[PDB]
Amino acid sequence: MREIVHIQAGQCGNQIGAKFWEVISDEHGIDPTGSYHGDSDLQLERINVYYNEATGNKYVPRAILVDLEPGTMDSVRSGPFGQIFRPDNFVFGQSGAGNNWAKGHYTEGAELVDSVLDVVRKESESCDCLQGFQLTHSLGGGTGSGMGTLLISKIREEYPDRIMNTFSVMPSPKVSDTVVEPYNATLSVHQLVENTDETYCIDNEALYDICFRTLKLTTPTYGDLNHLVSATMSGVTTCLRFPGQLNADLRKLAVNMVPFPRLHFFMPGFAPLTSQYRALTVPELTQQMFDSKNMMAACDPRHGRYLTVAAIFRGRMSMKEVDEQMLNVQNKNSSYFVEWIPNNVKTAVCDIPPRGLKMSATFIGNSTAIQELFKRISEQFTAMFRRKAFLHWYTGEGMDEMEFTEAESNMNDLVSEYQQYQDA
Amino acid sequence: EVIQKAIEENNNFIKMAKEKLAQKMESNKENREAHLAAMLERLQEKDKHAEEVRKNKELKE
Ligand SMILES: Nc1nc2c(ncn2[C@@H]2O[C@H](COP(=O)(O)OP(=O)(O)O)[C@@H](O)[C@H]2O)c(=O)[nH]1
Ligand SMILES: COc1ccc(-c2[nH]nc3c2-c2cc(OC)c(OC)c(OC)c2CC3)cc1
Ligand SMILES: [Ca+2]
Ligand SMILES: [Mg+2]
Repeated sequence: MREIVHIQAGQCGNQIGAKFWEVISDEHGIDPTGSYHGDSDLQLERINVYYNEATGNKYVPRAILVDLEPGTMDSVRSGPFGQIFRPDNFVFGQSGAGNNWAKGHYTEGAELVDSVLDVVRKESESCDCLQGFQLTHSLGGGTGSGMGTLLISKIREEYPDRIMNTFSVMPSPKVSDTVVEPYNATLSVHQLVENTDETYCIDNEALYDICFRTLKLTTPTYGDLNHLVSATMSGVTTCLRFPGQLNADLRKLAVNMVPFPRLHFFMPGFAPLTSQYRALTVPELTQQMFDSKNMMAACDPRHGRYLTVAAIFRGRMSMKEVDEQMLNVQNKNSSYFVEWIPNNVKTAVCDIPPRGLKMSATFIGNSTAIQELFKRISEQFTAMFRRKAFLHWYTGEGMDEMEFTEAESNMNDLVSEYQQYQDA
Repeated sequence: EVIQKAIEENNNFIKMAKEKLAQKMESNKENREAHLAAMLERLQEKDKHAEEVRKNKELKE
């Protein structure tokens, strides 16, 4: 019956995790108390994938809230749908991880991780058939980045044949907490390459630009950025939450998206970008969602090639028109799909749209231009690490320079692995 | 290995601090009293002199 266990970790993790659950609890008819008050019953067919059944059969998310400080988490639970979350599923330390990967992965996080795996175990033991885990987190902080990849190291150990799937927010100098972010993120990516099956790369650069250039928000807030993420995340997961000709689970998704096991970082895109009264026509949905301006990862798809693509349209619309338009975008732009993976673009449609939009289209691209993101983070990293700058924050927690060059190395390789398939 | 290294280096830092402190207070108490030792012994060759002058003054008759 194919559940996912959702884990949100850190400040960014739990803020984005929080909106995602209100966004889709609205989509499933669940109120802030956990009680279902929807019209359809398609709202309840795949409900079990994200929600456990409850009291007078209310619905609690299958979510685990993780942090090394309580601040964000108190904020979540005193926020809107903060009541729906199982209070036992609030696992938190007190010291924080100081924007420090090592504190999350080796010291502070190490102390807390066992308590989290107790909650993952009780959430997952109550699963007739669990299919995988999805983790939300940033990679530039300490908790979501350092502890989050520790958690994945552990979940992989206890559950080696489940899918591990993350939504990962990349640091960008444009929208930065601290200067050590490329360090934290290079170290997280070394982990993600090994221990996840699929990672959606949400770049904070791109969310800023969409907010500024497109949505016309002069100075965007983190809430404005997480508006775009909770809409993409709702989008990316509608197949798992709603029934269709597609019997969509994490493993089938990974099987068709990932040709080579390391190359599993996806460029999400969304259309329309909203912060609106004419529904977009299908020809625009598909022109927009493939436009670089609607990508969440801040890489130009025309700078690389799509290994694989997965698109979904939400609303009631011409199933033939999306077929036609989808097939048409491939031939206007066949230079940008790989000749050696036949039929590498797959398209689903859902009759139920997101709140407020009558027609929406979400895009998932395994493009070799995602390399730009890692090239970007790698330049920044080297820029500091050549002068060994800010390293004391990490050597103070047991880490050695060697661990750093290995992480620099594994990511420069991943960039080579991506360039070689751009040339084929 | 990493967390037991963070522990080991925090401890060796306390260790060396603890020792550098103790060794300097010992070198200081020594040096200070040597200077007071030296100061008083100076004053006592003055006491011993103040009598070889007074005793010399009896060595007349
Ligand atoms: N998009 C987005 N990014 C965030 C948010 N909060 C923090 N960040 C980013 O996350 C990184 C900092 O990590 P953070 O989640 O604050 O630290 P942690 O609590 O130790 O995991 C920085 O790159 C911030 O730009 C958020 O709500 N939305
Ligand atoms: C590149 O060629 C392919 C891509 C995906 C699949 C597949 N198989 N099973 C599923 C999916 C699948 C597709 C989804 O997008 C269409 C999808 O929505 C995000 C989606 O939701 C997460 C899923 C999950 C259900 C098959 C071929
Ligand atoms: Ca501690
Ligand atoms: Mg922060």
